Amino acid sequence: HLKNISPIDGRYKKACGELSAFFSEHALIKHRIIVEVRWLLFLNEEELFFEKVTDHSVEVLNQIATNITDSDIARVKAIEHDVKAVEYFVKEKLKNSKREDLLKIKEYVHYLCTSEDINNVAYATCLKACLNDVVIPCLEKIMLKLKDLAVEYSHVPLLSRTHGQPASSTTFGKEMANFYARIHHHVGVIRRVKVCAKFNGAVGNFNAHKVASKDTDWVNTIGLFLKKHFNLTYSIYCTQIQDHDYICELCDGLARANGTLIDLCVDIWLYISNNLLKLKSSTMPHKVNPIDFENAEGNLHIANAFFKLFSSKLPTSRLQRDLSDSTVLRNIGSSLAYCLIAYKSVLKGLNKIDIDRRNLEEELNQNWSTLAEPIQIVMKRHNYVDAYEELKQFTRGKVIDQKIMQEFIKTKCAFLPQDVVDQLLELTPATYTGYADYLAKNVERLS
Amino acid sequence: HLKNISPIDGRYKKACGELSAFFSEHALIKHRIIVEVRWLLFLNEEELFFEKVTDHSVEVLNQIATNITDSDIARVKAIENHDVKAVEYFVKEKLKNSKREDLLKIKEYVHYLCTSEDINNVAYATCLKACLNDVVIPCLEKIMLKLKDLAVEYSHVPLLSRTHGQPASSTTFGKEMANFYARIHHHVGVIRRVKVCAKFNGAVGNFNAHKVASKDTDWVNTIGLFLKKHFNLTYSIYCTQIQDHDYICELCDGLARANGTLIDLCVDIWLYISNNLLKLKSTMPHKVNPIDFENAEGNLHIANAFFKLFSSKLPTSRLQRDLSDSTVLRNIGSSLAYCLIAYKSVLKGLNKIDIDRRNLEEELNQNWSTLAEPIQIVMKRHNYVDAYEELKQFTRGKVIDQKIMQEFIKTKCAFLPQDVVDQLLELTPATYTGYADYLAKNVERLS
Repeated sequence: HLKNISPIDGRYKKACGELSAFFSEHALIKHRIIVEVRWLLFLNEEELFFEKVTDHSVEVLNQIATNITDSDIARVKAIEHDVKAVEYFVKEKLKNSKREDLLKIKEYVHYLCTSEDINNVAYATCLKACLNDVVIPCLEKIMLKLKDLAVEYSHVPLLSRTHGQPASSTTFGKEMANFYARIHHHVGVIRRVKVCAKFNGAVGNFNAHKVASKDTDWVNTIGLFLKKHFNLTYSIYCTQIQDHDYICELCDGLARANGTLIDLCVDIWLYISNNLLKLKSSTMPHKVNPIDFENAEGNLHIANAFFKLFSSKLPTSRLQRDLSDSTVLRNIGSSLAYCLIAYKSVLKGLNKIDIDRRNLEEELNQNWSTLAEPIQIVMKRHNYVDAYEELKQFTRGKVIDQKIMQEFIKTKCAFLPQDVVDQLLELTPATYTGYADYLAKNVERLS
Repeated sequence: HLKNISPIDGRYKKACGELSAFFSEHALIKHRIIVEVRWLLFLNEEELFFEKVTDHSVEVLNQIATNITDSDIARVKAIENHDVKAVEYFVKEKLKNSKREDLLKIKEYVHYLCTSEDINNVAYATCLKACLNDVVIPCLEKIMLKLKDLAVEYSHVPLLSRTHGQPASSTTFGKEMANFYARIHHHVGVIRRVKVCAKFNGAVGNFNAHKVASKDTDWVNTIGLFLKKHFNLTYSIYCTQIQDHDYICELCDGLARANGTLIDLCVDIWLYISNNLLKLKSTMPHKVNPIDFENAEGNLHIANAFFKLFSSKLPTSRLQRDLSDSTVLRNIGSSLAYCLIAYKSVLKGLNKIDIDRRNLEEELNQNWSTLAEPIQIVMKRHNYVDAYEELKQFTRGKVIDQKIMQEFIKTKCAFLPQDVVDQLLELTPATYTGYADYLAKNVERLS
């Protein structure tokens, strides 16, 4: 463990260990056994090449796929050239059953298949289960926290910064709502991607299948196989390999989600740096650093490096295939582990956040110049011309503060109805927040 | 023009020139004028701040947007935040020069409540949407059409597959082109489903100004109406000073995956031509090079450099915004120009393609070893065990040819019913193509 080179299987092992069920040699051997068994179960239920075995013999066949133990995986690696060992393992387990039924049909293990028929279905089921069971729910945990923050702090005023400089006020809940909205959108796009598989023999064309059974409609038959036994979409058109385009789509989608989370990580770092948030060191006893957000920032960038690699190399495979796709594909697990490490750090980070009210309100009260616009807007509503230049002229050579802005209102805007004058004099930076509070508390509803 | 640094505006200007309607300073100024005019038209039809002008005054206002000439653009650049304020002055001046008391009153409402990113993001959205729908996607769809025509025309024409570059079970040229059709069809559909979004929410995304100007207006609904009615755009409610750009990233990711498929196509055709299986209609008079596919390959890689840039930098904008996004966005035009240049070269390339039948047929008849599998599958259908090892033992030390494979059939497979034996002796590499012909000609329906 301590001698492991990859931080995935080294220091971050506990944070990402649940991925081993979907992505690892163990997981891969396991799902290949399942595919070979279900292919044989399917050939039996279709009776393409033999008559159906007894109800008990199917049960014994099915059991090879359902009870997969560490010793079963150990026996496959002992035979290992990758999927041929799996083929050998299934045949052996059918031979050691001593049922004449299964000893006859043993020879139909891997019948018609290329090794990529088995692998692509195994990868597809692993990727689909991983995303739906582990990765997307983790992202959805982040959205939930962002929603709760959006509602809880919907009203809490916060000085905006554009180009780093003070601007019209917002609320902390609103700024968190914007991230909810972005991630809500990315998650929807990702779950609309259909995980696809094929099962078309050596070269994609059912060459072998046509000679073996000339009147079988193999397009409909494989469609059935993939839907019934794996709940997968069938991509009919392929070479020796599945095109991988769906993996590219998913990874593009997760990479956009990750870019939003990088934006979030940096903004929170910035709010914490500005002393507007607090978190619930070797030298300074009260120094508290946003390390969860920093650690996530780095791991999201790494995840995305893998994602950019996938969508750039996966689309190219020379002719009816080159093998370089398969070493790359072996890294989907790593890519999603970096995602998972980062997502867990964002969550740890978000759960430590509290507002610093006194600091939020002090800053707003030191930035009265952000009332420049609503004063100009009101002046223009009552037919004032060159409102900006008037404020500019009045403040020339002055350090704009509350007294200056309110003196501007009293003397330069007195032509306004006095009710309107009084409304402007009631305005403060903290109180000029538009529909920020409305928009933050309704983010889920307004999706 | 010959002094231009970018090949976009230099050597490839004729190939990509129709993009300047959508992407150029001229196009940008033009669309900004349109946004400002329509905002003022919308304010008038809602009567938020003034009572409706005469039917002819609206006509005169709308005409500023409809008749945009080079001299109008010249006038804006002469006036040239500093960018959109010139546009704002341009529209005001045109309303002043109308001498209509109606428009002299309402001209002060030009750009009322707007930030410059309200204007720009709508202008960008309308330009991007129109460009994709009118120029870029139809160019991609032209490539699809040609691939479909190639798939049908050559559906039957046998071609030796290569896996790891080595001979494999036969396919057809039409089938190999159909795989590409299917992939591109898919990419185009994904790209057309991306919704082009815009916002119009003032300084900081929260309608701060709007709320003080008209306290009982629901600005969310109002802007939804504005954007749908005047531009037919989706409204992304949640923003800062900037629109988040997430839809741009989706589009570019979508175009990048299409481009990767085309790179794969470009390389495969280069390889088929290299192998003398296709022909194209300074020293070597009969040397003919696949330059169209080569040129496209390079320009697709460049297009993807920009797209990877967009999807990685556009997601980050510090706090309520940093300005780095705006220089980057100025390059969408360039990115789409490199796309268009490459798509036109792929089209030029595909229209020169013809098969070399004699070469296709001779290669297949030099590769009888690819009949290994159908022989083995027929043996195993009739209960043969270790079919592979039997063929391997028979061919040990021999250079496999037609005589060898057919001698294997005659003497080693004679236990099969004689009808099956003669079916095997009827097989040739060119006639072991599976459902390639049927899959190729039916690609439009099946994919």
